[PDB]
Amino acid sequence: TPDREKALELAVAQIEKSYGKGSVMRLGDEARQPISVIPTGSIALDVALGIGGLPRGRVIEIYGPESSGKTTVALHAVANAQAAGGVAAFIDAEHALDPDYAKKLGVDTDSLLVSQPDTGEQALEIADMLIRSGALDIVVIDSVAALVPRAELEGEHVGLQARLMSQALRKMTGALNNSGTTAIFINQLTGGKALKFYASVRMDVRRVETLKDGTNAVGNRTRVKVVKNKCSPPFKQAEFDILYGKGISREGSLIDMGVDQGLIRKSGAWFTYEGEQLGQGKENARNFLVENADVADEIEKKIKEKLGI
Repeated sequence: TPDREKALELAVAQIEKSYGKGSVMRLGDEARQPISVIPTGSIALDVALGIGGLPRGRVIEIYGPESSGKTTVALHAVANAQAAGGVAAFIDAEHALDPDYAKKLGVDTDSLLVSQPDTGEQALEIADMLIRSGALDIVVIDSVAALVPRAELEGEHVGLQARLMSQALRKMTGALNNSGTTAIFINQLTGGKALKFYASVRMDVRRVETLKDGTNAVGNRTRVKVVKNKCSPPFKQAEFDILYGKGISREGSLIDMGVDQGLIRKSGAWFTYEGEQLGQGKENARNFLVENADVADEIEKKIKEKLGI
């Protein structure tokens, strides 16, 4: 205990010095809070990430099944970066983006830079040129699986796409650090053998259950596990709602995280906050908070205050 803690503090410090902050952590540690982060669209996921959003100047990976919600998470990251006066790019080898959807989340599609590259090499090269500029706050790559190598597209051995990512990330990681630009790589469940080690954050995104709006499907309850996190204790998880053509119910995560923290009391079906009532049932409480932005923002302030940030 007494002479033990000294040697361990020493061991942690030289590790932290030799390989960087976050190279070792106790899981119960408080997160080291940066100046700015890119919020994810859900306070719950912002909390699970420790630092209140995605880190800047880092490689992020977001993976999961088709239509699992990972792209949605990415688009919110894009919206928030923009909302803070940032510029966004979207490298697209998938050709699946829906801008109407993007718009409804908050994305400023008109000023969103987009590139539909001919090859994997070109995709990553273009992304690099954008990053070296210094003008970018965020760049999304959709997707890892779709980054097909020139040689393969030209019909010419196997394992080359992996070699491609490894090379690309080596160069790119130093650029992102200098820039303060975050790179989100979307990935399916595939060339990310390199991405797994370069990424400062990895998120596993999945559908838990289909949200009911009477008889029709209004959305999906989404679950994200932060399986890797160099910026705060890893393995934390969060749930939030993604609603059809609307996105992540910000207000849903406020309530959920509200009752979690005891800032929102729950006497029966009635959600209460600070003496007043928000609504009977989740949807009324949710609806109340979109109609009343002021209180929703007040609840959001209180959660951030009561936690790291």
